Amino acid sequence: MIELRNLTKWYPTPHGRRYVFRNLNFRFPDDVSIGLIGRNGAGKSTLMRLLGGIEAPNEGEVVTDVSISWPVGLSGGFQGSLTARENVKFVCRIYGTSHEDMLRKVRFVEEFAEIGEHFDLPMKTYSSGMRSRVAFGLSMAFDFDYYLIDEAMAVGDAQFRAKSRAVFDSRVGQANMILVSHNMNDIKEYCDVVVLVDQGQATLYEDVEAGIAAYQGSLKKAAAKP
Amino acid sequence: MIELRNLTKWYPTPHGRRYVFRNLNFRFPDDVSIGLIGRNGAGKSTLMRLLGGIEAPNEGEVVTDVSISWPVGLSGGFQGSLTARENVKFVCRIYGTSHEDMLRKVRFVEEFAEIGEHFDLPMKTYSSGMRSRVAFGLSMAFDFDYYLIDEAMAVGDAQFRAKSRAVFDSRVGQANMILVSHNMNDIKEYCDVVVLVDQGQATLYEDVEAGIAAYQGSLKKAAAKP
Amino acid sequence: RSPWQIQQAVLFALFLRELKTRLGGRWLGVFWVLLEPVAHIAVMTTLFSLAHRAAMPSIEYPVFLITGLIPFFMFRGLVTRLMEAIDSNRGLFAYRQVKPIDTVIARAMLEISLQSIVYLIALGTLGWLGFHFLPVRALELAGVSAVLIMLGASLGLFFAVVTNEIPQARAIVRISLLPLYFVSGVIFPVHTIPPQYLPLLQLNPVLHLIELSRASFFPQYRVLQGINLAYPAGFALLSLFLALMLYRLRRHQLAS
Amino acid sequence: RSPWQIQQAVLFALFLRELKTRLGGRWLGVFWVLLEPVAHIAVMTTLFSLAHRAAMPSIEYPVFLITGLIPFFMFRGLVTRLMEAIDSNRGLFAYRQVKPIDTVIARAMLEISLQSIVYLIALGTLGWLGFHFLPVRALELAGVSAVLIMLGASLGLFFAVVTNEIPQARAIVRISLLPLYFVSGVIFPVHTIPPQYLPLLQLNPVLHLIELSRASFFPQYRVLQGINLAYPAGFALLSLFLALMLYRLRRHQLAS
Repeated sequence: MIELRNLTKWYPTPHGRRYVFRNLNFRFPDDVSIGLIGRNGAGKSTLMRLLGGIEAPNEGEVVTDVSISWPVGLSGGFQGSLTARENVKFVCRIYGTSHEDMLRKVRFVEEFAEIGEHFDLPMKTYSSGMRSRVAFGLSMAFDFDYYLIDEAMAVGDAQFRAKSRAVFDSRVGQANMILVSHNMNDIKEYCDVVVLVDQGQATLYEDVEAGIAAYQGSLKKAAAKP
Repeated sequence: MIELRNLTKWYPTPHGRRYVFRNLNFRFPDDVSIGLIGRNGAGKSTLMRLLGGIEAPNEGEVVTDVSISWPVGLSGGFQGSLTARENVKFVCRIYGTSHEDMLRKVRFVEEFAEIGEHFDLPMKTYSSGMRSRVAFGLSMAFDFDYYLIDEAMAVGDAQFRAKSRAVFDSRVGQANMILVSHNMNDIKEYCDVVVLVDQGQATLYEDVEAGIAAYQGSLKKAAAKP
Repeated sequence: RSPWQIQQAVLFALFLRELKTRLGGRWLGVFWVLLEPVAHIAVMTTLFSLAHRAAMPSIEYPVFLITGLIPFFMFRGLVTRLMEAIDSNRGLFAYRQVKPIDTVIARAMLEISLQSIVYLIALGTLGWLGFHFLPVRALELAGVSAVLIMLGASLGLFFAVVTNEIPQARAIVRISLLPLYFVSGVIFPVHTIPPQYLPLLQLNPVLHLIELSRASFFPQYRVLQGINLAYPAGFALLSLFLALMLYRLRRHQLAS
Repeated sequence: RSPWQIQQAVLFALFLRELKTRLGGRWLGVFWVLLEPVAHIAVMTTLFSLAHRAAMPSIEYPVFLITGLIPFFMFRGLVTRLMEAIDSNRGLFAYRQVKPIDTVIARAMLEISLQSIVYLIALGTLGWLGFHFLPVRALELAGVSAVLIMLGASLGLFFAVVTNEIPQARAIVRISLLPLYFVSGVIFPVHTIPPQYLPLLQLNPVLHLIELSRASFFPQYRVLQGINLAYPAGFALLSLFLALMLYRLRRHQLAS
């Protein structure tokens, strides 16, 4: 149960306020997978950041009673000086995890990363793929009711892609995902409803193919404009 | 002519020195395209960085009489607080390029990037795609004898990828390329010889198909190990 | 999930985070945070012992210098580490349920605990050398120390909120702190300077706080006129109100 | 492509690169860097004018204070910005033909040029106020300034090479610099301190350099015994040789 009430997000620019969302009120459908689609720069990343708590909306708010994940695979929240074990310790300290649970989770993350001795090395001493693996592990760590994905299914090598897909299919049926992908096949496979974001407005389609056709028609109309 | 003489590179780990290369001496074939292939962690990326001068070898040296480029699309060499025009100007001063040449270099990068007013805005406000675009433009700005790619064909959108592919097709016949890609179709299309990296040793195959078969056999042998 | 509970949890997390960063990676930060006071002790004792003997033959130099130097060190540490709290953990606001004020108060409590430990250690090693360490009036000393701590934390928070998106201001306030070492009269007794420049020096709240702390710590210590606690107390209250108000106004803009 | 031309090009690029960072983006760093000396001049003139009049009735305070303060500012700036040169541009080492020594000497030349500008401006505004600004012996002053510059740059390079992969040392050398402000006798004439602590203070090379600069700048300035240029000159030469040798030994590890 997620609602955006009077959501108005804008960015400060030298030419004025660049409005991303203007008084946006929208209720997400409950206990279903959601595919967030739209044009480039339409605000899908901004909407996901607002949903995940990364960015606080200027006006209005996001009201939810279920756990909403941060963007999966986001390595920007880490500290370069801290190690992976300390980072996941701080992350589970945010959510008030018990000692036995966080210990096991830490062991689970260390097993999933398949990083080894570097697990005890700081984030700064990490590669992009290594950071992506760690971020994916901590994003799938907490049993979130909603998982936010923004092109995180194409990170890592082939083996990590297969492992992530296998674990994701294991999590299918136990949690709902909000996925932002330019590939419509992924939207068809992993989403039950479609939310199209355009001109600061969100439109809900209970049929995936109808929303895909609407997005393609919007793209054609934009391309036909001289 | 590119040669690695006594190249010994290791990684500092708490359990000792994680050696990547041990007394590696290898001569690259001249005026041909090279496909650097190998297993994950075999040492393709670090060898590419050694060729590009990003990281110096612990022992030995690299002797070259031709220009070797940095990893194309790498945004790690930029300054977040400095704008793209001053960044490419600084890179021009690095190679000692004349004022008129720097001007066009700047104009060429600005026209290829297709970014706009953000071209006068710094990289700390840039996204991943914007950084990839400006890095690609600064890479093509100089006429290198050898261009190095590590999965740089999957960056950007479809239009940017098509533009980069067309530019590199126009470039083919004027300069050489070392490509590190897991897709062997690109190796067959773009590379004339194959260099397989395994256990700190580099093996040269004048036939691309023979090198691909050797790498596949090595993968099968590794998978068959209990 | 009450707001106080999650606030306490994130404060404890942020607190130990600042600890790990401030203290050495090999558990060695206690060495330098104990070395900073003793060097100043040595140089001021070798440079101004006879001057203090000519000043007053009642209080020996080491205890009198410590009891003013450690509060000043706490004040300068509070200001310096508090003003840099927000622009040091910019990658930490990505997670929700966290705020910059949590980081600044975690740094404040870390600095308070470290300087309290240093003060207790200095008092212990002073009493181990046969000097006088027991405060005659400890409640007034505690109140003065609380006022000084609040003033320092308030000034640090004000400088953190105001000088966002302009680091250059943080460059100059340091050079504003160096004369404050000598203006406050922590090293030498203020009873020696002629009154011709006293009215300009009475506007320093930390001066009043240091003299009042010394008066409450020592038996029969003469405090000169116009060293009331009312002026630094009002300064601290007004600055704290202003800083909290400015943080509340620039709340969402601060975290980015 | 001889190494000298590419070295000059990368030096110019690094220099202007540093100039952009050190100076404000609004071209206003000169305002703060001109505010730094005048505040010290004001506080020392309002705090020690009559003491200097009692010291000697021959040289007025402002010029005597400037001619020692600005070289000390150059020295401390050289040390501070040179010790932080390598661990500030880690990414820029990705490009070939960059090296860390180019960064440290670009910062050194930027600091030298900026402090030379500040010195010329101070001399101009001193001569505009009717004081004495023209050096009586400029060649000896230039030689002393060159020796001081070489010593400062050498010490900065030594601290940059030695204290790699340990930032904490960079935290303590700064606290070593604060007593050096008073030890060197830049503020007050050294002729007043009793000889009982002179020899321990004769081991500071910058003290000898400052007195020799003042002697070469002023007509009929009395220099006390044991202020030979040989000791600071040998100190600077030995430190420069040691720092260059240590950098040559640890070359590839510094680049990382």
